[PDB]
Amino acid sequence: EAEHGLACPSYPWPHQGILSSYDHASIRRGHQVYTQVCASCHSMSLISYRDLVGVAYTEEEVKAMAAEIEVVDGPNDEGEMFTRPGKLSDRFPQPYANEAAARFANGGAYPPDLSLITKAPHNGQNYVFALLTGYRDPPAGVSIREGLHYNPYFPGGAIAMPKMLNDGAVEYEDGTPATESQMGKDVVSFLSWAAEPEMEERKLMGFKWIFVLTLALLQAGYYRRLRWSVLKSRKLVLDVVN
Amino acid sequence: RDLVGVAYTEEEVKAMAAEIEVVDGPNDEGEMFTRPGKLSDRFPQPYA
Amino acid sequence: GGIFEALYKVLMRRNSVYVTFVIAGAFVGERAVDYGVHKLWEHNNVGKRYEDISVLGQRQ
Amino acid sequence: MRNQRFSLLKQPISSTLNQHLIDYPTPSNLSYWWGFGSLAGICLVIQIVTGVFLAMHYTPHVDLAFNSVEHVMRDVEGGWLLRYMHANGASMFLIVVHLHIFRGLYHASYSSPREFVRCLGVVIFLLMIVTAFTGYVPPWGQMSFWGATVITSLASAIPVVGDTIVTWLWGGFSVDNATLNRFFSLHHLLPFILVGASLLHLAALHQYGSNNPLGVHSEMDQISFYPYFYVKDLVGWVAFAIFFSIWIFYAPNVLGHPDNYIPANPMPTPPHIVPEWYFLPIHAILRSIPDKSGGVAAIAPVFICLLALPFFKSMYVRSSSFRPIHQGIFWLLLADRLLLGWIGCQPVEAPFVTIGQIPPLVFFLFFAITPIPGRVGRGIPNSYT
Amino acid sequence: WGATVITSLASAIPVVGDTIVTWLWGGFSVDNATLNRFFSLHHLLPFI
Amino acid sequence: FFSIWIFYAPNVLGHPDNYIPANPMPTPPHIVPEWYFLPIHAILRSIPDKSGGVAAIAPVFICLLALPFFKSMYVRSSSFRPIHQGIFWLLLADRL
Amino acid sequence: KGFVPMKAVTYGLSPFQQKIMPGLWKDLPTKIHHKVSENWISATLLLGPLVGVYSYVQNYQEKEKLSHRY
Amino acid sequence: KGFVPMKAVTYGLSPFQQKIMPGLWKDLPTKIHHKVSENWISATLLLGPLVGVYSYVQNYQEKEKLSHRY
Amino acid sequence: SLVRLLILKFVLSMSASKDVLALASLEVDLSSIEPGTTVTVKWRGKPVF
Amino acid sequence: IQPTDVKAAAMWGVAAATGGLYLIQPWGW
Amino acid sequence: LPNAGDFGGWFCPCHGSHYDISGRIRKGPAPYNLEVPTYTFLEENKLLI
Amino acid sequence: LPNAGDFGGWFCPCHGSHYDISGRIRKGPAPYNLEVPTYTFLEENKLLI
Ligand code: HEC
Ligand code: HEM
Ligand code: HEM
Repeated sequence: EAEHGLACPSYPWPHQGILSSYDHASIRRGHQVYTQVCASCHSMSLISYRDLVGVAYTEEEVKAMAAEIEVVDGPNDEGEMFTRPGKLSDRFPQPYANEAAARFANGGAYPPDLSLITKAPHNGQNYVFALLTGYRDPPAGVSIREGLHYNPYFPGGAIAMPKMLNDGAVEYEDGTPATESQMGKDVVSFLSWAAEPEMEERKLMGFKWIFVLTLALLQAGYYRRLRWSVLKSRKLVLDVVN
Repeated sequence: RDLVGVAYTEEEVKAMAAEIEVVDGPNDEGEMFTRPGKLSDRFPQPYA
Repeated sequence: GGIFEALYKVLMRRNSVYVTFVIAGAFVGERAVDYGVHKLWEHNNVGKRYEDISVLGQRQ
Repeated sequence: MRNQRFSLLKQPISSTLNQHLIDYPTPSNLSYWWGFGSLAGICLVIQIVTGVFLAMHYTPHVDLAFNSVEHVMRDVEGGWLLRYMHANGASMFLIVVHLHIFRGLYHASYSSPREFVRCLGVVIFLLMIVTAFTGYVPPWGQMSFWGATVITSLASAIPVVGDTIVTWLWGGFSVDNATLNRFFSLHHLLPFILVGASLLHLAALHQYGSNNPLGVHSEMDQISFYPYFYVKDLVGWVAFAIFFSIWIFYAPNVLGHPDNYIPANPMPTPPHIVPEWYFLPIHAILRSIPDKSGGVAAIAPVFICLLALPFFKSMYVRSSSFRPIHQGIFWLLLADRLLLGWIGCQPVEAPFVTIGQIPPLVFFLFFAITPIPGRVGRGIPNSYT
Repeated sequence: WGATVITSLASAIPVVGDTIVTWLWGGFSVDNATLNRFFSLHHLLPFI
Repeated sequence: FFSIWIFYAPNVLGHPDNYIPANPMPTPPHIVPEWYFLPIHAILRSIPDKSGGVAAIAPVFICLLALPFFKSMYVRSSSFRPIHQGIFWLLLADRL
Repeated sequence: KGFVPMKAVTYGLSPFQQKIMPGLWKDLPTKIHHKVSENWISATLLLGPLVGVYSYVQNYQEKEKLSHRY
Repeated sequence: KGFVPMKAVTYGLSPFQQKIMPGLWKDLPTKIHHKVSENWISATLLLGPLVGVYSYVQNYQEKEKLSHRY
Repeated sequence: SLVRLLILKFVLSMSASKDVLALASLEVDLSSIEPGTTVTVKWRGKPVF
Repeated sequence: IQPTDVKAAAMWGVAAATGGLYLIQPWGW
Repeated sequence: LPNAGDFGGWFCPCHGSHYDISGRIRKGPAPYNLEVPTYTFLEENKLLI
Repeated sequence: LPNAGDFGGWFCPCHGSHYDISGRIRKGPAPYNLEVPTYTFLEENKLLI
């Protein structure tokens, strides 16, 4: 029983429930953790900058964020390409120029895109949390080659990424003791938001319409009985015995 | 390749296409190199 | 008891009045259930909203 | 009579709608298992409408398809509702048709004079399978690419002519952009043919009328359709809407595979390849026989047996209520075609190979045995007197 | 340019004009959204 | 007839400008639609007013849809109706 | 499908003279008894094989995994 | 949509007992003369306005062009 | 109510999307031109007379 | 005979207007 | 098109709107004149769009 | 995929093809061996096709 992984348990996520919502302070903290100790290797490339206004920042904060970076731009009228600071409509910058360079700079392995990394695995949220948090010591009789690290939550047991959620690896602007578990929780919340940004509109509309449709079901049952009453209670005389 | 059978034999077109240089996608390194042309290339452009 | 018959005699002698009544009642009930479910929504999870984060203007 | 207009319903402008929807005489003891045909019509209309609106935002190219789907589902006002309705209404449509088929198989509705209806139904079932399988590809994920490869390379088990057929079907030497464009056009075209087949199905039913839970002559006691069965159908539609909304709004990704959220990559392979949940019994039947030619030549007898059910000149009683042994065999077959589906998803290894070899034996033994009760029941009237 | 002229001829109508033109174009000008929209409509209408 | 069109003159019934990829900045000097929309197009540009020009198409379809409901004529074929026959030919010339 | 002559007599009452809902929950327990007593054989036949197969597969895989352990 | 009582009498001959083609080209010039003499007015009324408008436009355009010169 | 819901959702699905509305305002640069002449320029999606 | 018909026509127009102001909810008008 | 019409201005042969050089619609069914945007000098030569 | 099955070579999860290290079919539906393409070697490490 290898090359499948260990079985990750289930954690009571705040955004679980029938009328539960995201935790926007946790989303803010998770985006901080991403942009400080994650984006050097992976990429999102599906989240824009403006998607965060009204979710974890104002417009001015994200305008400053997007103006920090410098992106390439189309040909100038001379006929050449230049670089200008980013706008709200730009996308999260990529760390490598192409996928071949990504494999070259990490020992052949490819660090996957992180936009949909929660839906694409099986049981994504708890798997990602316990994968990031649960690095461990190999068992009695298993040896890891040089250049790989041991984790029981990956198919095979030998992963290419090293542990990085070390204690105090990021500074929080709200005064929170940044243990590895706190950082993992905030990152998972941010990534889950990035995967499913419509969960709230969805849940509200669903609750409303299930209520209304159950009422309509009661009405439909009454209408049916009212129409069928005459037939289901008549009496007929038939003139036969056996 | 459109020219073979129409105005040139195949070998002339092969050598003529091998005259020019065009770019190709990344190697394992990740660089844009160049190598001479083939039969399945298109007429080169003079500007960018 | 007699409320049913009185309301019937008022609102159900013609059909155009009936259709207008149905449309208006749909509008009102839709808005009311919207309001109710919204109220449950903010009741269930306090301290999680967008504007309940303490530092949303302090990154300058 | 006819010297001046009495009703506008009996006028030519609305004569046939009157005759086939309003006045059409139906037996008065029909139960709820006669609502699923109308419910399936509703499902088909939902699919067509949400498809015509989805294909207003999707670009069928191997560079821009995954991005088109994500742009729809992440950037268009209410586009997540459209996408989820489409991808779950396919599952609802297959569920409704499976229940429909099993109802018709309980009360023996295939027998005379209603076998033309059965034949048209089987043709419709082929069209449904083809359309769903072709349309699982255009999002262009891992499962789309590798399912297309595997299933369309099963078409090379045929003798010599097979390889040419596969090469022609792929549009080249492998699954690539030509397959994507071709599959999109076919997927947009087929549902209209499916609509036409359904209309022919319904006319062929109406030319005799419907069966009844007793399986007897039923022309002495009949009523109108409206308003007596329209209200029953309304109750069915409302319960259906509740079920559908529960799937759309509170669990929209439970009926799929996560791997279709990874962009296509011809070099790596997923460790577990399966088709969408409603193709699994056929998959298990096809993998039961350890031979390519046997694999392709097992599914043709399945449809041949299905289409040749109604022509066994057989027993004189239809309703399985007065038939204990046909009733028991029906329940056995129903349990078997669930066990087969569950096996059609597990790894190909022990013990699953044996338990994937015996269920097909039983699934064919059902069609084998069934004429024997008809012949041996010819003689009940002459014995139990 | 034919699409531009003919489909912008629908802003001559009173107050609703600009709104229906912008809703028809899917944006601010005749671009990719209009192209994909028109393709789907073209595949659908002949069956009607 | 169809195959004479396809095989020996397949571009006579089109405008040459559609072999130039779309360029939103420059405008063509003479913009027209296909050959089978030109009567409507001429009726449409015949008015020096946008509202009038757009709402002059509506009488075309209203008249075409309201021909059948005049209820005094008793002879159908134009063979026995000289004046209506002449009006038919003159209408054809005007439509061309 | 047409005209079988009948000779019968029927009486009927208007829809607005009858209690409509109270009929559902009249004697539900005895309905439960009758329904279960009727359909228990069919329930057995539908449910048996699935449970048997599931238990057999569970035991086989459990024993195999225990066997390969060092 | 019905029929009427008629009372007529008809004789016919088989297809394979009579010459078929020679009827097309029998007496063409008199048929051509009849058609022309019957439909000259329709041809005139169809082709008049086109010629008049074309000549008028040509004349106007050439006059304007030649008057704009130096 | 349900019919109104479905009609509105389907009709508003065809309106301009968030991507297009994000790019709807900016300022760019021109070049010099002679007195009485013009060189046309470009913006988000509209030239400049 | 005219009064009943015209009153019914006016009330049906009221119903149509109410339906229109249900489908669209403009506060700018 | 600039350099067209009876006014030497920006004439639109799409439906025949003869604008003047001033930009006011003289001949044509145009219900509005050309839109005037916001722009001002920096020193002498540049005006942002 | 490598190093899976009951033979020590490759395993194909599409229809349960179990392969040995040599690659010849021993159990399952494959009738043929894994098809050898044309290739060669240059001096020590270059394996041209
Ligand atoms: C030092 C570079 C580096 C950084 C920084 C990094 N990773 Fe990784 N990551 C990798 C590599 C290399 C892989 C590929 C592992 C493999 O293929 O075996 C990977 C893979 C993953 C995977 C895929 C696991 C799977 O089952 O496919 C996830 C999830 C992941 N990283 C999450 C994260 C998160 C969250 C962070 C931020 C805390 C992060 N990574 C930061 C190097 C990095
Ligand atoms: C899109 C798919 C289908 C549609 C829209 C459809 C529609 C219908 C409708 C509306 C009826 C009459 C209503 C009723 O009796 O419940 C009916 C009857 C019937 N259908 Fe279908 N059906 C479909 C698929 C199938 C299939 C696949 C089969 C068989 C393999 C089938 C077999 C039958 C039979 C046997 C009847 C007889 C009705 C009776 O016994 O009274 N149907 N169908
Ligand atoms: C005119 C009719 C139809 C049109 C225009 C249409 C259009 C589309 C388009 C554009 C897609 C790709 C977008 C996406 O995958 O989200 C799609 C996917 C799909 N279609 Fe359709 N479709 C039609 C009918 C149908 C029907 C009748 C079915 C019946 C089952 C069906 C089943 C599917 C499935 C299963 C998918 C993929 C599900 C998924 O994306 O996960 N389609 N369709």
